[PDB]
Amino acid sequence: SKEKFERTKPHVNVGTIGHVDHGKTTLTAAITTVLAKTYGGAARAFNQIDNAPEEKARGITINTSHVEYDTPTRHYAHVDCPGAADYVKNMITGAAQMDGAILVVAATDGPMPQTREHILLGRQVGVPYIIVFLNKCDMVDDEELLELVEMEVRELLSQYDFPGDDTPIVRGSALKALEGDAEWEAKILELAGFLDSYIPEPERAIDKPFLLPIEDVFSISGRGTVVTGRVERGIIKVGEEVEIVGIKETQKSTCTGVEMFRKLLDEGRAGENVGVLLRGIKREEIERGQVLAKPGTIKPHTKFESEVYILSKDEGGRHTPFFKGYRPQFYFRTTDVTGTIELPEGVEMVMPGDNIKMVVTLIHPIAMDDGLRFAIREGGRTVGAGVVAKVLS
Amino acid sequence: VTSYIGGEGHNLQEHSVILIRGGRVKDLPGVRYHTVRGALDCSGVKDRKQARSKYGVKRP
Amino acid sequence: MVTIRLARHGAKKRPFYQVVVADSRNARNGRFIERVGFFNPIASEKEEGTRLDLDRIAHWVGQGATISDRVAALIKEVNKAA
Amino acid sequence: ARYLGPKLKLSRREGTDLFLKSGVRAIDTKCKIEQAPGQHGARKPRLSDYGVQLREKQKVRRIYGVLERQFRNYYKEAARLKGNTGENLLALLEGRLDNVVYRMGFGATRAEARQLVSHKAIMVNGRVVNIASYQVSPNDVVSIREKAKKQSRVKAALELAEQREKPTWLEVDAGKMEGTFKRKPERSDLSADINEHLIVELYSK
Amino acid sequence: NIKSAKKRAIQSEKARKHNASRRSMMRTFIKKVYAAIEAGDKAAAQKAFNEMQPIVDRQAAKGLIHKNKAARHKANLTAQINKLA
RNA sequence: GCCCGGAUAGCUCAGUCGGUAGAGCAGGGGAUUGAAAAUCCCCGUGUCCUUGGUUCGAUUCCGAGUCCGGGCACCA
RNA sequence: AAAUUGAAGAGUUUGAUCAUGGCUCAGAUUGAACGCUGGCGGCAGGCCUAACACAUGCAAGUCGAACGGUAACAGGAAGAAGCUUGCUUCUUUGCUGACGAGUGGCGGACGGGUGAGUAAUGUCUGGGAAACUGCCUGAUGGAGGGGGAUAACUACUGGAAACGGUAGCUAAUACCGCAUAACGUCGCAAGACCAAAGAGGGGGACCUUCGGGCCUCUUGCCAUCGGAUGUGCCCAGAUGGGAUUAGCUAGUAGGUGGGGUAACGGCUCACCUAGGCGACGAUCCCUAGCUGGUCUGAGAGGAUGACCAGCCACACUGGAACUGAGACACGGUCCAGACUCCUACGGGAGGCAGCAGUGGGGAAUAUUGCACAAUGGGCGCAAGCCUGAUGCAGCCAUGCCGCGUGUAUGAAGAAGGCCUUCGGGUUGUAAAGUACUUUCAGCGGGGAGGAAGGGAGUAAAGUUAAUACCUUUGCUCAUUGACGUUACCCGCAGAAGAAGCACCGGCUAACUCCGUGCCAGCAGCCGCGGUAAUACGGAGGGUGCAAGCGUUAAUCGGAAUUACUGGGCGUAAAGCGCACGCAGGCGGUUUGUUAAGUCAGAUGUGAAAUCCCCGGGCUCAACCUGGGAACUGCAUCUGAUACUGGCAA
Ligand SMILES: Nc1nc2c(ncn2[C@@H]2O[C@H](COP(=O)(O)OP(=O)(O)OP(=O)(O)O)[C@@H](O)[C@H]2O)c(=O)[nH]1
Ligand SMILES: [Mg+2]
Ligand SMILES: [Mg+2]
Ligand SMILES: [Mg+2]
Ligand SMILES: [Mg+2]
Ligand SMILES: [Mg+2]
Ligand SMILES: [Mg+2]
Ligand SMILES: [Mg+2]
Ligand SMILES: [Mg+2]
Ligand SMILES: [Mg+2]
Ligand SMILES: [Mg+2]
Ligand SMILES: [Mg+2]
Ligand SMILES: [Mg+2]
Ligand SMILES: [Mg+2]
Ligand SMILES: [Mg+2]
Ligand SMILES: [Mg+2]
Ligand SMILES: [Mg+2]
Ligand SMILES: [Mg+2]
Ligand SMILES: [Mg+2]
Ligand SMILES: [Mg+2]
Ligand SMILES: [Mg+2]
Ligand SMILES: [Mg+2]
Ligand SMILES: [Mg+2]
Ligand SMILES: [Mg+2]
Ligand SMILES: [Mg+2]
Ligand SMILES: [Mg+2]
Ligand SMILES: [Mg+2]
Ligand SMILES: [Mg+2]
Ligand SMILES: [Mg+2]
Ligand SMILES: [Mg+2]
Ligand SMILES: [Mg+2]
Ligand SMILES: [Mg+2]
Ligand SMILES: [Mg+2]
Ligand SMILES: [Mg+2]
Ligand SMILES: [Mg+2]
Ligand SMILES: [Mg+2]
Ligand SMILES: [Mg+2]
Ligand SMILES: [Mg+2]
Ligand SMILES: [Mg+2]
Ligand SMILES: [Mg+2]
Ligand SMILES: [Mg+2]
Ligand SMILES: [Mg+2]
Ligand SMILES: [Mg+2]
Ligand SMILES: [Mg+2]
Ligand SMILES: [Mg+2]
Ligand SMILES: [Mg+2]
Ligand SMILES: [Mg+2]
Ligand SMILES: [Mg+2]
Ligand SMILES: [Mg+2]
Ligand SMILES: [Mg+2]
Ligand SMILES: [Mg+2]
Ligand SMILES: [Mg+2]
Ligand SMILES: [Mg+2]
Ligand SMILES: [Mg+2]
Ligand SMILES: [Mg+2]
Ligand SMILES: [Mg+2]
Ligand SMILES: [Mg+2]
Ligand SMILES: [Mg+2]
Ligand SMILES: [Mg+2]
Ligand SMILES: [Mg+2]
Ligand SMILES: [Mg+2]
Ligand SMILES: [Mg+2]
Ligand SMILES: [Mg+2]
Ligand SMILES: [Mg+2]
Ligand SMILES: [Mg+2]
Ligand SMILES: [Mg+2]
Ligand SMILES: [Mg+2]
Ligand SMILES: [Mg+2]
Ligand SMILES: [Mg+2]
Ligand SMILES: [Mg+2]
Ligand SMILES: [Mg+2]
Ligand SMILES: [Mg+2]
Ligand SMILES: [Mg+2]
Ligand SMILES: [Mg+2]
Ligand SMILES: [Mg+2]
Ligand SMILES: [Mg+2]
Ligand SMILES: [Mg+2]
Ligand SMILES: [Mg+2]
Ligand SMILES: [Mg+2]
Ligand SMILES: [Mg+2]
Ligand SMILES: [Mg+2]
Ligand SMILES: [Mg+2]
Ligand SMILES: [Mg+2]
Ligand SMILES: [Mg+2]
Ligand SMILES: [Mg+2]
Ligand SMILES: [Mg+2]
Ligand SMILES: [Mg+2]
Ligand SMILES: [Mg+2]
Ligand SMILES: [Mg+2]
Ligand SMILES: [Mg+2]
Ligand SMILES: [Mg+2]
Ligand SMILES: [Mg+2]
Ligand SMILES: [Mg+2]
Ligand SMILES: [Mg+2]
Ligand SMILES: [Mg+2]
Ligand SMILES: [Mg+2]
Ligand SMILES: [Mg+2]
Ligand SMILES: [Mg+2]
Ligand SMILES: [Mg+2]
Ligand SMILES: [Mg+2]
Ligand SMILES: [Mg+2]
Ligand SMILES: [Mg+2]
Ligand SMILES: [Mg+2]
Ligand SMILES: [Mg+2]
Ligand SMILES: [Mg+2]
Ligand SMILES: [Mg+2]
Ligand SMILES: [Mg+2]
Ligand SMILES: [Mg+2]
Ligand SMILES: [Mg+2]
Ligand SMILES: [Mg+2]
Ligand SMILES: [Mg+2]
Ligand SMILES: [Mg+2]
Ligand SMILES: [Mg+2]
Ligand SMILES: [Mg+2]
Ligand SMILES: [Mg+2]
Ligand SMILES: [Mg+2]
Ligand SMILES: [Mg+2]
Ligand SMILES: [Mg+2]
Ligand SMILES: [Mg+2]
Ligand SMILES: [Mg+2]
Ligand SMILES: [Mg+2]
Ligand SMILES: [Mg+2]
Ligand SMILES: [Mg+2]
Ligand SMILES: [Mg+2]
Ligand SMILES: [Mg+2]
Ligand SMILES: [Mg+2]
Ligand SMILES: [Mg+2]
Ligand SMILES: [Mg+2]
Ligand SMILES: [Mg+2]
Ligand SMILES: [Mg+2]
Ligand SMILES: [Mg+2]
Ligand SMILES: [Mg+2]
Ligand SMILES: [Mg+2]
Ligand SMILES: [Mg+2]
Ligand SMILES: [Mg+2]
Ligand SMILES: [Mg+2]
Ligand SMILES: [Mg+2]
Ligand SMILES: [Mg+2]
Ligand SMILES: [Mg+2]
Ligand SMILES: [Mg+2]
Ligand SMILES: [Mg+2]
Ligand SMILES: [Mg+2]
Ligand SMILES: [Mg+2]
Ligand SMILES: [Mg+2]
Repeated sequence: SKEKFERTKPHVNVGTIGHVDHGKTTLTAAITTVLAKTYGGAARAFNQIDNAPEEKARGITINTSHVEYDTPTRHYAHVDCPGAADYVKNMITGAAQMDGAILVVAATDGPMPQTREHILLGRQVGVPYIIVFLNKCDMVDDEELLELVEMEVRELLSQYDFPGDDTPIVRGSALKALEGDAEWEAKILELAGFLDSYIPEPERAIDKPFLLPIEDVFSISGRGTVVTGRVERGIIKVGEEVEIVGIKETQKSTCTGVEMFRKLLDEGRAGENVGVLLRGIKREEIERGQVLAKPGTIKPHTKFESEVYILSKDEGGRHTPFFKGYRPQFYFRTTDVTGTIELPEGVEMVMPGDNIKMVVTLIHPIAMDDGLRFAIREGGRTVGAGVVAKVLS
Repeated sequence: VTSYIGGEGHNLQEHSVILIRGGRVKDLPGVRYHTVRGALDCSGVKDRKQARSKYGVKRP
Repeated sequence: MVTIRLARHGAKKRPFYQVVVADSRNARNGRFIERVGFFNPIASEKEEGTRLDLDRIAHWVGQGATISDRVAALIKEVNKAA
Repeated sequence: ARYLGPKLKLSRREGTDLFLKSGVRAIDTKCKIEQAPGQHGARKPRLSDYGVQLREKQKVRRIYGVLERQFRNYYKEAARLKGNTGENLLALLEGRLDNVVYRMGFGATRAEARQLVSHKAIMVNGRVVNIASYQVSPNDVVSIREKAKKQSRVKAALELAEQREKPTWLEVDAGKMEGTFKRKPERSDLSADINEHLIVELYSK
Repeated sequence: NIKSAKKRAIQSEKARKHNASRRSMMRTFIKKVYAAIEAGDKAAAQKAFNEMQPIVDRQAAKGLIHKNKAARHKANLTAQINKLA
């Protein structure tokens, strides 16, 4: 919090997706040291991407860490996802703000169950674009074996409804690029080119009023409570009235500084991850799931009608009927919440793979409007996508 | 101390943090405080209309 | 060093200055020996505007007390023969 | 700040005519006056000593359009002033601008006189005044400004003031809407019905 | 410290280096008189008294010693010379 | 942000390794009184914390949650 | 001509009674909190708790008119070199202004903050002698001549930095002898003594050796004695609770010899005497800043010490001293500590109870805001710096006060609710309406008042050798506003954007219907519910306040329920079981004298503020303010001598 962030080069939210222990987090560490050395940005290291006791004694990542690497054309902002089966909830917050992912499948193991589960969550939430990266390569010195894995990833993406064959598959070791190998340094410089070429300039909404979902709350020693997250729409000026709506109730507030990776800002525009500092709020009372809206724009609701599209076995979901009293998890912008289902009259049962409308009473109120997209999940897997129809409360 | 839970029904159980005001009940010997309905985990009484600052309920 | 200076009393946007003989080190509003008239900048043309007891000024200025920028001009405003 | 409810309800509870719903017509005969305070109007009240004091206080309040907090302040002023505490209570109430504007005849009711004071219409000693509580000093000249002079609400309301008793302490021109407040009002001049003694009892305990 | 007027720290330290040397000089000349007093007649003591008198007066006038300190060191010390010898 | 424990009829507790849960104590509900206590005759009065799955069948086996308990971290 | 004009009760023990006596209630107030609900302005105020720990930033510097600096900056002048000969390159010049790095004379000790400590080293009231004083200002007298350094700045090393070195060069209002100076120190005296500094704006005349010698004018420096402001010291009384703390004390108590202090003194020694304190409560223990005041009270009192003002104390904890006129120093030095920091691991830091802010504590108290424009203060010849002291505004129904949310007409006395003596009443002039106004925010044009000045070049009148510079009064100028899209004055539209929430058995202003049935719940006190509840939940109906209302906690009141004014003790609580008796309290009667008490006048003084009357400015109030009394005080000389005491017989 000292240097002013100059608004030059378009902002893009990138992040690594893939299987457990697959060079997902190590790729992010390779991207920093490669781009910092040649172009001449800020250095950083692989340690700062994941410290704590939880990501050292174990080794695995839980928290969605963030990184800022700059290139001549654009200014990227990384989101390193966790990857494991237990950490799907805090991943979806990292994956929702991500515009164009970098998928991570490896040349020794290949596509494994989580890779299918990750890309499934990317479609229903919001992941337009995706780039493959083979994160081992050197361990198996062979031309025939390494290229057989490329075929199966093209099959996976195309089977699940992505381009597949059009996606630029890249090969390169992360640990070799970390030290200083001229061939492998240049091969991950090539990935920075593939991010620039394939992913276009993202479409933001800097017109309709301010909204910002809170991904992770902080308490800065000196300033007060800081909320992070991508600004979904509108803008944020310093010393402007902001209403925090969602779980519990609703509180008034005012912004006292917006920032971009420990650098000051005047206007926090849409489509970019920013840390908003709120005035006169405690760490405990403000929680994860609430949204920073402009006063009057949005209202918290505990009941709503919604056109729910339930999935079948082929698309990946439930395979049995259910009656009123069923309680699955509804993932709106960031957080999840449980809610009882009340079906319409003249509908005895809800079969899998069917379009119907239904009233859903949530246990916690969340800020919502008509035409909001969500993805229902239960039992460590997906259930059904849909849209909000009418407000009731 | 012991505090009286004024109103029909309550959300208090085992733990749950509540606010306390002064006032004897004059019936239960020992009890000499009142829970503030509305504040913190102690919710309002369900479906009250008359006298709602007492018993912590909003407008209908 | 003793000094004749204003005290600044009255409400917000509606000041009223108690010209007063006080020590240099002591505060504006605080300690003094004796007050000597007053001044009102929001009086306008009416019955009363400014009053300043010139007999007590001879006791202090004659001995060895400075007059501040504002109080020196009120001695010119009240005049000797005007 | 104001009552702004059913105004003729206040006259039935109190019994006597309060000049709230006076207006264009002289006598109402349009409420079942006296014998219908509310649903239970036929119920004969037992009426204690604290009752009759508070009924007397609220009557003098609802006639002049003042609230307890401001009304108590008049009593505190009245006690400190010279003479009799009872006579000063009502002498201070009669010196209000919205009451003097009503007594001049520039307003069919006192709420109309209060609004006419508030609406930049009333002007006294060449100075516009908005405050209904403005204490009108002896030897003054209240009047209506030239923009709002001879508007449709005032001319009809001035013709009502001919049927009224008309105070001796103040004088009205009537042609150019110009008033002249002369002396302080005396007890014997006005009312001869609302008791002051009982309102001094309510506040002294 | 967080001020540019720490010159007074180094200026006061520079002062007491000087201030102690002139002070220590004075009290040794006074000790020279007390040394002469005890076993001695009115001769050796008064010679030392004539030497210390200009030094105590001078130091008094600079603002090291006060004028009464000097006055006592003449008064009480002359009373030692006069009474004993 | 993640690890762990806790929840069984109105209250205090038994019972489970798929065989479909019980005990006291409250309360019932006619007798009786103005209405109880007592005496008399008959009653479990249940979303096994919620919800789904493996199955013929789940309190009981395996997920996901609820609010609460205690534990370890992150500083735009 | 005005300053106190001053005092309410009620419920509740019983079958009923009178008494006793607790309990509770109505009233004020508050640094307030919560709950429902909320619209605006005036002035106020806004960490009471963890004197808990604190990132971040900004809160004290300032003079070139003290000197070194002819320079780290930026720019004129004598002269230079390129070439578009005035466009460019560029050495000298206190020389252009200044002011970065410096050494001095002053400031930092004031301004602010916070009550940890302190039950008397404090405060308050009234007195005193042994003091000192920067700045300012009264009056006198100087203002003789020399020297030695030293920083910066090269240089050279140490070191990561923080900081010091090692060889120098070099001013001065820095520094130090010297000669002198009594009305200034020393004893009685002849004697002995001690002080200093030059700057800056001008000059005719004559020295020019040009550094200008020399005249002026200001500021500044001299010992003295002053005034003012203080600041230390002392005494007397007053200034909480506990005797289930009764004995405490050896520099303790005096005296002198010595010693120190601005100065009195066990302040400190050496001796000498062996006391001093304590029932008029020592000592010890717990609690506590103190006062002006605030609050309540008819007053006596009781409570209290937020906010403004005085005094004290403290500055991360515990010491210590230095520098000065002033400190044992809030952003000084120094140790030691604990707890954060930066380290190249040798050694370095650091101190919000200054302003915002964070965590944490909590029932709970505010923005990392805005400006020096004013008003002080710091600096300075002033041109201006710095001033989170003042000024403002963010936030906050947290207060005291103002205006809002409409205003006339309105019968079918609509409907719907609501009770029904199913006839009807009631909510109800309420609504709908039918006329008119538009306060207030919300748009927009005008636009006071906080502002005195400061500055330039000027006239005169002072100043003087002088029509120069300087100063003063007339005197011409241009301007300075953070608040600020001010306060306020006119135009836009159309009731338009703007009402709750307590209560309703008695106390205590105000009724019914259902639902429930000693269950569910209310409860400030009595007490409400067992199938016809006025007390419970709902509804209507009312009543009371309303931008607030209730609840809560807290103080006084009522409580004559600690009674001095102003209570009691046969049986209600309460006469020791009964004597003797020291200290203590009280004391018959008559003259004389003192005056302690008492009384009367006297002068001092009770800081200013509030509190109280006669006024005045906020459009009105609230607020603000001018004067008056008040400040029931406490001391001091003079008398009165009845009464009380002292002393007489
Ligand atoms: N040979 C090789 N090993 C790698 C590479 N990247 C990572 N690894 C290994 O895997 C670990 C890196 O973590 P990854 O699993 O890649 O990334 P991650 O985000 O920690 O994975 P998740 O647990 O899914 O979050 C390291 O301990 C390496 O030993 C690579 O490029 N090559
Ligand atoms: Mg592993
Ligand atoms: Mg990962
Ligand atoms: Mg707060
Ligand atoms: Mg009720
Ligand atoms: Mg003026
Ligand atoms: Mg003027
Ligand atoms: Mg000054
Ligand atoms: Mg009001
Ligand atoms: Mg009654
Ligand atoms: Mg008037
Ligand atoms: Mg009274
Ligand atoms: Mg230091
Ligand atoms: Mg020596
Ligand atoms: Mg001196
Ligand atoms: Mg000196
Ligand atoms: Mg029966
Ligand atoms: Mg029966
Ligand atoms: Mg008089
Ligand atoms: Mg009875
Ligand atoms: Mg009785
Ligand atoms: Mg108050
Ligand atoms: Mg509130
Ligand atoms: Mg509002
Ligand atoms: Mg406002
Ligand atoms: Mg207000
Ligand atoms: Mg504070
Ligand atoms: Mg207090
Ligand atoms: Mg101070
Ligand atoms: Mg102050
Ligand atoms: Mg303060
Ligand atoms: Mg204080
Ligand atoms: Mg003292
Ligand atoms: Mg004193
Ligand atoms: Mg002296
Ligand atoms: Mg000075
Ligand atoms: Mg000479
Ligand atoms: Mg020499
Ligand atoms: Mg020489
Ligand atoms: Mg040298
Ligand atoms: Mg040297
Ligand atoms: Mg020189
Ligand atoms: Mg020179
Ligand atoms: Mg000198
Ligand atoms: Mg000599
Ligand atoms: Mg001589
Ligand atoms: Mg002499
Ligand atoms: Mg002498
Ligand atoms: Mg000689
Ligand atoms: Mg000299
Ligand atoms: Mg004197
Ligand atoms: Mg006290
Ligand atoms: Mg002896
Ligand atoms: Mg009173
Ligand atoms: Mg009393
Ligand atoms: Mg009083
Ligand atoms: Mg304070
Ligand atoms: Mg004082
Ligand atoms: Mg401090
Ligand atoms: Mg300190
Ligand atoms: Mg200290
Ligand atoms: Mg001190
Ligand atoms: Mg200091
Ligand atoms: Mg200190
Ligand atoms: Mg150190
Ligand atoms: Mg230290
Ligand atoms: Mg500090
Ligand atoms: Mg602070
Ligand atoms: Mg501190
Ligand atoms: Mg905080
Ligand atoms: Mg703010
Ligand atoms: Mg500023
Ligand atoms: Mg500015
Ligand atoms: Mg600024
Ligand atoms: Mg400033
Ligand atoms: Mg300015
Ligand atoms: Mg100033
Ligand atoms: Mg000044
Ligand atoms: Mg001067
Ligand atoms: Mg000048
Ligand atoms: Mg300035
Ligand atoms: Mg500064
Ligand atoms: Mg500032
Ligand atoms: Mg404003
Ligand atoms: Mg107030
Ligand atoms: Mg208050
Ligand atoms: Mg009306
Ligand atoms: Mg009604
Ligand atoms: Mg009406
Ligand atoms: Mg209408
Ligand atoms: Mg109408
Ligand atoms: Mg019109
Ligand atoms: Mg206005
Ligand atoms: Mg004009
Ligand atoms: Mg002006
Ligand atoms: Mg000025
Ligand atoms: Mg001038
Ligand atoms: Mg301006
Ligand atoms: Mg300006
Ligand atoms: Mg404003
Ligand atoms: Mg305007
Ligand atoms: Mg405005
Ligand atoms: Mg017009
Ligand atoms: Mg118009
Ligand atoms: Mg009642
Ligand atoms: Mg009765
Ligand atoms: Mg009643
Ligand atoms: Mg009936
Ligand atoms: Mg009740
Ligand atoms: Mg009936
Ligand atoms: Mg009933
Ligand atoms: Mg009502
Ligand atoms: Mg109230
Ligand atoms: Mg109370
Ligand atoms: Mg009492
Ligand atoms: Mg009493
Ligand atoms: Mg008595
Ligand atoms: Mg008694
Ligand atoms: Mg008895
Ligand atoms: Mg007895
Ligand atoms: Mg006896
Ligand atoms: Mg006996
Ligand atoms: Mg005796
Ligand atoms: Mg006698
Ligand atoms: Mg006699
Ligand atoms: Mg005689
Ligand atoms: Mg006599
Ligand atoms: Mg007198
Ligand atoms: Mg006098
Ligand atoms: Mg006096
Ligand atoms: Mg007051
Ligand atoms: Mg005041
Ligand atoms: Mg007045
Ligand atoms: Mg106005
Ligand atoms: Mg006065
Ligand atoms: Mg006054
Ligand atoms: Mg006076
Ligand atoms: Mg007088
Ligand atoms: Mg007078
Ligand atoms: Mg006074
Ligand atoms: Mg005599
Ligand atoms: Mg006689
Ligand atoms: Mg006696
Ligand atoms: Mg005797």
